[PDB]
Amino acid sequence: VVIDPSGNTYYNWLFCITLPVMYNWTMVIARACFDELQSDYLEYWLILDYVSDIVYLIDMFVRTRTGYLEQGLLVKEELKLINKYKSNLQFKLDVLSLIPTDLLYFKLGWNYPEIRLNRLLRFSRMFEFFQRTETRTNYPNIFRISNLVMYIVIIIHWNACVFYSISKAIGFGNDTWVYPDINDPEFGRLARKYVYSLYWSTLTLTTIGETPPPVRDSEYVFVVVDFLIGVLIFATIVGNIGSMISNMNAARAEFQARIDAIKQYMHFRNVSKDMEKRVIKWFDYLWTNKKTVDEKEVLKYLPDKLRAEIAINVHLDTLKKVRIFADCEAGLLVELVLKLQPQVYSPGDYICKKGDIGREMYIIKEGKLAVVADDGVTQFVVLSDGSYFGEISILNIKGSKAGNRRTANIKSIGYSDLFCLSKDDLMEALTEYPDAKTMLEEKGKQILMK
Amino acid sequence: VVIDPSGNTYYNWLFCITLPVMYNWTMVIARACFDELQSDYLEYWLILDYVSDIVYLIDMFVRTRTGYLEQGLLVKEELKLINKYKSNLQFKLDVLSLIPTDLLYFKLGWNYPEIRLNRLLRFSRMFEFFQRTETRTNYPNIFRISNLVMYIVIIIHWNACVFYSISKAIGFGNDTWVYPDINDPEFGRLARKYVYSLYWSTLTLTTIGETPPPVRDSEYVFVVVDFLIGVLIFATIVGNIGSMISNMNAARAEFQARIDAIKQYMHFRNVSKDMEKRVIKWFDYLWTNKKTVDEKEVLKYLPDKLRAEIAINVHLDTLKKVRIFADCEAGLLVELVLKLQPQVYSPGDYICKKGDIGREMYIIKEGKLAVVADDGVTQFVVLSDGSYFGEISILNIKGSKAGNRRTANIKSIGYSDLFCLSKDDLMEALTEYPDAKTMLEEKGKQILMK
Amino acid sequence: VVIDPSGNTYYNWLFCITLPVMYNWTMVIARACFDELQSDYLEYWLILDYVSDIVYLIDMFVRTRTGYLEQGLLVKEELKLINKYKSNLQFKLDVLSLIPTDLLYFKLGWNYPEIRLNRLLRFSRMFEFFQRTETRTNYPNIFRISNLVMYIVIIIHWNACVFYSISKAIGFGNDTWVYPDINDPEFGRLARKYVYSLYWSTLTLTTIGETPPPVRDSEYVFVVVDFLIGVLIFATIVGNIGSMISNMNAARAEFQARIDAIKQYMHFRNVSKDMEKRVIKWFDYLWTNKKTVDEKEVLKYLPDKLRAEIAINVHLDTLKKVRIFADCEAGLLVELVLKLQPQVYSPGDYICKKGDIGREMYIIKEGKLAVVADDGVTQFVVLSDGSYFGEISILNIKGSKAGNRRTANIKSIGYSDLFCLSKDDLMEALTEYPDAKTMLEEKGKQILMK
Amino acid sequence: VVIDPSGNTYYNWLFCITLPVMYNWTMVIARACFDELQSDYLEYWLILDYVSDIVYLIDMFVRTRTGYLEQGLLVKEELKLINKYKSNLQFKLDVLSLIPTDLLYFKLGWNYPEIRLNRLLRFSRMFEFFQRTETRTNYPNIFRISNLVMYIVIIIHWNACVFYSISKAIGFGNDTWVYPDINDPEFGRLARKYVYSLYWSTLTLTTIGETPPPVRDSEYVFVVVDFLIGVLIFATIVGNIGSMISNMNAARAEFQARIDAIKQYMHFRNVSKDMEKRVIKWFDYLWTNKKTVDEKEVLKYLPDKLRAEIAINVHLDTLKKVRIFADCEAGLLVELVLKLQPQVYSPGDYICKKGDIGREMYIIKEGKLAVVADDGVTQFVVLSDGSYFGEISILNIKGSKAGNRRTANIKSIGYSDLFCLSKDDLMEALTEYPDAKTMLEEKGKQILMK
Ligand SMILES: Nc1nc2c(ncn2[C@@H]2O[C@@H]3COP(=O)(O)O[C@H]3[C@H]2O)c(=O)[nH]1
Ligand SMILES: Nc1nc2c(ncn2[C@@H]2O[C@@H]3COP(=O)(O)O[C@H]3[C@H]2O)c(=O)[nH]1
Ligand SMILES: Nc1nc2c(ncn2[C@@H]2O[C@@H]3COP(=O)(O)O[C@H]3[C@H]2O)c(=O)[nH]1
Ligand SMILES: Nc1nc2c(ncn2[C@@H]2O[C@@H]3COP(=O)(O)O[C@H]3[C@H]2O)c(=O)[nH]1
Ligand SMILES: [Ca+2]
Ligand SMILES: [Ca+2]
Repeated sequence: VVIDPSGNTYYNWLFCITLPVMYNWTMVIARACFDELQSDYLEYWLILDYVSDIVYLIDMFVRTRTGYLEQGLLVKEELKLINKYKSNLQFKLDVLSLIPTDLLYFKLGWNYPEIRLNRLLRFSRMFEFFQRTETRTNYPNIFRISNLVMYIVIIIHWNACVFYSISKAIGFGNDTWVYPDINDPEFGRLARKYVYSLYWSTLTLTTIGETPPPVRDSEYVFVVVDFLIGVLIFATIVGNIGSMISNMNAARAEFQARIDAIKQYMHFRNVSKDMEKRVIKWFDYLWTNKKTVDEKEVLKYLPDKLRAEIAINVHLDTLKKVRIFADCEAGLLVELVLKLQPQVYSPGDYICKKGDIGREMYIIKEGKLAVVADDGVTQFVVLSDGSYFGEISILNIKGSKAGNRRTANIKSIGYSDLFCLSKDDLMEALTEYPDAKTMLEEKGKQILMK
Repeated sequence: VVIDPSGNTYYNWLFCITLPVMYNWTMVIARACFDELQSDYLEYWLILDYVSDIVYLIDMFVRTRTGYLEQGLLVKEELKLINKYKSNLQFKLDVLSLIPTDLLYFKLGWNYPEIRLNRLLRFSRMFEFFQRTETRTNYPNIFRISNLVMYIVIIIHWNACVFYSISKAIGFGNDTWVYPDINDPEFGRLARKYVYSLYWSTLTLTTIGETPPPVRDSEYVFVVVDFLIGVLIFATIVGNIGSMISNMNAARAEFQARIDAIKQYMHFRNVSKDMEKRVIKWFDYLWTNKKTVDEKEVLKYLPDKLRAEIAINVHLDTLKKVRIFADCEAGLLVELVLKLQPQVYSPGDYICKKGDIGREMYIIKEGKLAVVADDGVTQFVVLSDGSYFGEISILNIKGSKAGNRRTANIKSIGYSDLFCLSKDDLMEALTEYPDAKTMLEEKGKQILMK
Repeated sequence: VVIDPSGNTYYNWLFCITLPVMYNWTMVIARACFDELQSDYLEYWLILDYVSDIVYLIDMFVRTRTGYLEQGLLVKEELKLINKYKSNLQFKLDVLSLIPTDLLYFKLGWNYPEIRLNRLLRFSRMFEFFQRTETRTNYPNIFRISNLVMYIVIIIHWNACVFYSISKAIGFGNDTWVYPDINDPEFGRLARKYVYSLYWSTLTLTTIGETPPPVRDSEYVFVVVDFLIGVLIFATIVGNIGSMISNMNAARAEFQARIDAIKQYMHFRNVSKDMEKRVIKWFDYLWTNKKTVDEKEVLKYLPDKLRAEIAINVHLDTLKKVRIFADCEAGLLVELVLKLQPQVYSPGDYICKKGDIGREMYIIKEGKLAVVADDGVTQFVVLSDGSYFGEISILNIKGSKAGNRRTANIKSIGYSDLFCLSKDDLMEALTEYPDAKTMLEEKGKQILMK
Repeated sequence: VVIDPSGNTYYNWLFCITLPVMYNWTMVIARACFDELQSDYLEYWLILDYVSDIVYLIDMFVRTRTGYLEQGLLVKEELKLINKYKSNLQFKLDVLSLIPTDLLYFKLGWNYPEIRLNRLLRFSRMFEFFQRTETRTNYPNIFRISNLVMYIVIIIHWNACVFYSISKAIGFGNDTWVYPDINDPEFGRLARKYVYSLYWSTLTLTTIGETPPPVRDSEYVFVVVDFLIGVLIFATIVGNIGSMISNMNAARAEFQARIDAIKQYMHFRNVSKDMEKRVIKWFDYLWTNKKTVDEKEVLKYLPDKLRAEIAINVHLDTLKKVRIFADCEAGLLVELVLKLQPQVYSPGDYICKKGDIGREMYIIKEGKLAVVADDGVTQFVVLSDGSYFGEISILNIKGSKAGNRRTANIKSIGYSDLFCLSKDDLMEALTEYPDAKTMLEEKGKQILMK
């Protein structure tokens, strides 16, 4: 065997089947409308159509060999897959899109390729590929815009073909509206035919209108309907363009809107230009160093038993340098990684101060912190990455003259990325295995006596 | 009896009255402006107008026979309904729209059907039908787009009629702007008249402008006002189109935006392509198997005493296979169905692990789980649908060497849809009837000894 | 005083000063550009300009006599108000807009009314009136759309005047682009002048372009700049139109989106058409009876000491029929009115059932409820409006064989609007005055014995 | 060293390098396409190009001398900065944009300035400056709109240059579509050349289309592609304009939407016009006095150890007049400034009333309050700014006949801005230093006895 739709093989086949479906959606109508296209390159159209039909057949086979999830397990029983396929509307659409209507080439002649129009009924495969690509691609907005542009181009191409067909029905050159006479040297070339039809279609759907006005009632009606199709469908698609660009700007726009609200508040309250500059510097840091997004709000949509792995694969850089995690229990790190709230501190920010509520443990992910003196400048100890502080005031200790108080003040030399671990959480998670707690308050007593 | 507006009969009548109202809103102005329309098909217009008026009268009768809610009860007293009708502005509008202005046909002649313009004053019924359909239809966006297209078409039709009337007032063919001379063979046909007027209207309201420029001051003024009506009203309607397409994409766009934020985080943090593929697979599963929507956020707008029924009608498939619910008390299932949080687990995800906080009971809705050994591969027990686990570590038990600990580790073979029932909730809800609890810890002791 | 800007007198004056400001913003540029406008109606323009200037002077006086809030109190000291006025930029703008530039009529002649262009510098007053109207009017969206249309019209009018002025500078009729020769009988009329200039302006700003193309470099540059002004500013304004219509649809669109999510869930889960019809009926009820909006989310932006008055003025209809409130303490009703959560129940919905957690007291605002038998049909007692139930299981009672249990089952005959009062809240709020509690458990014992 | 990108020097250099990048992005294509531009002002183009290249070199030097943050510290080691630069793609782009392609002037002649097209590869610097300006400027929306207008102008300019180049390739005047013959006196001027090309570009990108239709297939194709570029890219940019105006209106629109929901509720519930006027007055006050924004929601994105400084720099005006803060401990004010919830009370609003739950302490930021008698009018004490009340009922006091009760009723004479400090918070924060608490209940006893 089976293909496992989640796999890469299924996605690759989705591409390989979208190619014929897109080809069919573009060219069947073109060949049906522009007769010279069908006739001049008939030897190539036959090859391409037969290859497309072969790929359609192989796609039907793949649909027979693609497993589905019952009880969460991939069904691998062949006949079960055949039944699941045939019971779905997709099998009906596939049989309809693979009906050998090409036999009508013997009746209607080689000049009627619209018999292959049923081949469009595999559009679903194409759309599936798109909805898969949009999910799996690393450039979701580039692909989304390319998809919208493809839809625009297909719509304009189809409307060009429709215009040319209507000109044919009315008669080429019978009036100033229809496509001019084919017998003209310049206006008889297939290139000119298609490109002028596309020009007309673009002017009509984009509602520019710089085309000869209608002459007949059918022409007036078609032009009204087509200008309305233009207005509505092009507003739809080119406003989807707008929404895609909006969601492209979503993060940056939200960040900038927050900054603007802050600046409005500061200018209204006449906040000192010192503090205004400090705030602007904080936000410039958040942007430049790519910290505007908070991983919590993003990863909250992941499963906890997958977001856990995510956090581990991101923070194993530091949670191996820490003494508590991955050293004593070697598994405890998972119990708290999904609750280590990542904070960022500016240069000179006092994370801790003597005589404060010690309700948070900190793990230094990045940055240089200092166990300073209360004078403000004298740096007693420099804590680099992997260090952990703020854990002594969490625990119950014998001989602690300072209970629930910070034993020292910790300031940040530079921008520090820390993991604030709350006291309640450390309490709750160390209950399972105190084999790490013993050396934890080993460190605790050792630092509390000195 | 009375009609009970909530019923299907009332909605069917809403359709049957919207038909004449729509007919009146489309055709009265057309016949008033295009005199040949009124004259040539007068025998049909008379029949249709009289049928419309009869339906208007029957709609007034229905309004007299439609109950309203006082004290939440449907008023069935006839005279009370007559008073409620006559006291509402709707009765005034109905009498105004049913005034026999057709008598003016004897004074103004058969060439003045705008006397029936008062018939438009039942627009409310039409709109009511729409606002009912949008609520009750299964295709809300299809109907909404059809409604907007109907508004566009009606506006363009009315503007075409207005253009033709203005041409008539100025005189057909008196200058290049107005509709050409009626005496022309081609430009005198009612078909050509209406269709060219519609063409002009479309070019003006869509602001394409490929029409002969005005000549007189009245023409310049009307064209300015009409181009502005075009800009404003068509932006309104065709931006409502945009918002409707947006809300069509709302679920998919939110899902894809979450996926994009996740992928941005993973690529920025250089998350391993293993875990990136796992996350993409999780999201592909959520989409393909239609799990992107969380029933909680959707059904939270339902009444609890209706959302309860909803959850029952959805989850009675599994809550009959469970041993606790619908078996001992047979009513307890409602006390917890509105708090069974549905979770989804990937293949191989450890739902439970030995030595963890047993604070959640799980009911396997769909999927195969395994009571494995801690080695990781040896599957002791396979739990299929209807099974419940994680309930032993919830309860107070005699002789439990493992208190508040998982007696075994449960992993998911495939994608498991479970119902996580919190410990606090099971505690709170079993307090009412311990007739099920006794066999609950029957199972508990039986599994805790073996 | 003083005038007290919050008062109605200040708003009326805002209108009376917006009239000259709007007049000045519309007509000064018109008279400056269309010389015939200035000249032909000079006797009227002089009167209107002098009246506008008098009103400007009276507006300056009002600004001297309008109090401001210092320490939250309206300043009534005259000289303090004069200082507050003169210290503001508004005084500078007012003196600039009232500078007697009309004296230049003696130097530049009566054909130069753009000397009155400084009169536009009172635009602020106009805008203030708008921002006041939008706040105080009952039709905020009608006024907002009218304001946007006024901006559109003013922009188009100004661009028409600019086009005519540029034609004058280049010379009327010197090329096909500029306004045609004034000496023409038809193209020399002030009506034709202004209306064709407005036509050109509309075609340019709405970017239709059906105007003679530029000839000179200045014309090309102006047309480029004006088409870009068109694109940008008209997108701005006519997209503000879109956002205004969106916020017009905001409530209805949110309601309908909730209904659509519900219907999607129900159709996906194959919810029985019984329950689907019940849900659709619930939502039809919510809409038809105007219950889609929840007063909590709306009134949460009001002050509690004003939202309290709001809730009182709305619910004094029923909280006078209740026995506890406005009867014993006569002031207790305010302590709980801001926490009476309004619920709606469908016909047949069991609000209470025997043997359930009695943690909510209910006050029947509207609707008929029944104290039924557990059989389901036998109605023991019918509770109409003003009745209160679910209070016995809240209180501590002697001789209650049923503790924390519902003494009877309450069902809703029809759609009941109730006030669910939580047990914790009744406990917390009755602590202040048990003078009502005594008769409360009077009723309690009386019903618990029978 | 180093430059410290957060500093003002780096931003100034960002401007000084954006000037050549913008110059290059505007003029290289212009000179490449309009040959007369390159030739006539070659002496000036050479100077400007060499100055631009010198500034590019100095920008490369700056990039070598700009520190980056490792461990949150600004790297000042020269060679480390050289490595960080050369290891980034920016160094590749800078070397590519500074390659001396001007040497090709000796081969291709002075008429080929597109060899300087590589100079566009420093676009990043320009964009960086923009993203810095948008952050640091006080007019974020003005700058954003200016940036979008710059993008529009650059796109139109580039498309004008492209049109002129295509006309050159096809041949000037070979058909009606291309730019006319250069040999024409009027259509040969560089001014006319560029300005008509810009006119064509504006008509095409804004999709007005009032230009001669294409003649050749290449012209038709280019016009189709360019009209589509117009539609898509101009919708993008001029809808970004819409979103920028939306976020300009965001605060005012949210405020007005809240007011509209309130007014809809009040008119639907038939709220008395007294209370409707009171609510409208409250909202008029909120707007006029600039209180629609709540500093909590804005400043919650700031760091707590920066939002603290913000609140201090804003509220030190009053927290120096208070007796508790900045007087006894002199540091306690920071422990509670981030939890002082700012409330606003209308004139006559009873903040406190005798016999109520004293769970909030109030600090009068602005406004006159009264310790009144319960009669309602007799004002015992007038509390101005700096005063604090509601603190007696917070504390545990000996001899308090009124426990957890308000000792008096406090009403607001005028609009009072207060700081509501919750009881729990005062309890929690005074635990650290009771040196202020002693005089706190000094005041407490002193007022409780009298
Ligand atoms: N007092 C003290 N604290 C230190 C030293 N080195 C690291 N620390 C950390 O500084 C922290 C300050 O807050 P805590 O008292 O909670 O915990 C303290 C220790 O974790 C040291 O040498 N002396
Ligand atoms: N230990 C054990 N647990 C089982 C077995 N079969 C099912 N389970 C479930 O596995 C669950 C693991 O978590 P709990 O200990 O809370 O509850 C356990 C039982 O509900 C079994 O055979 N042995
Ligand atoms: N048992 C009983 N309850 C009644 C009667 N009339 C009204 N009620 C209300 O029905 C309510 C059901 O819930 P509670 O027991 O909390 O409170 C009960 C009473 O408030 C009655 O006649 N008998
Ligand atoms: N009773 C009384 N209260 C006063 C007086 N002056 C100020 N107050 C304040 O009024 C407040 C009312 O609420 P509290 O009793 O909590 O605290 C009271 C005091 O803080 C006074 O003279 N008498
Ligand atoms: Ca257009
Ligand atoms: Ca046009």
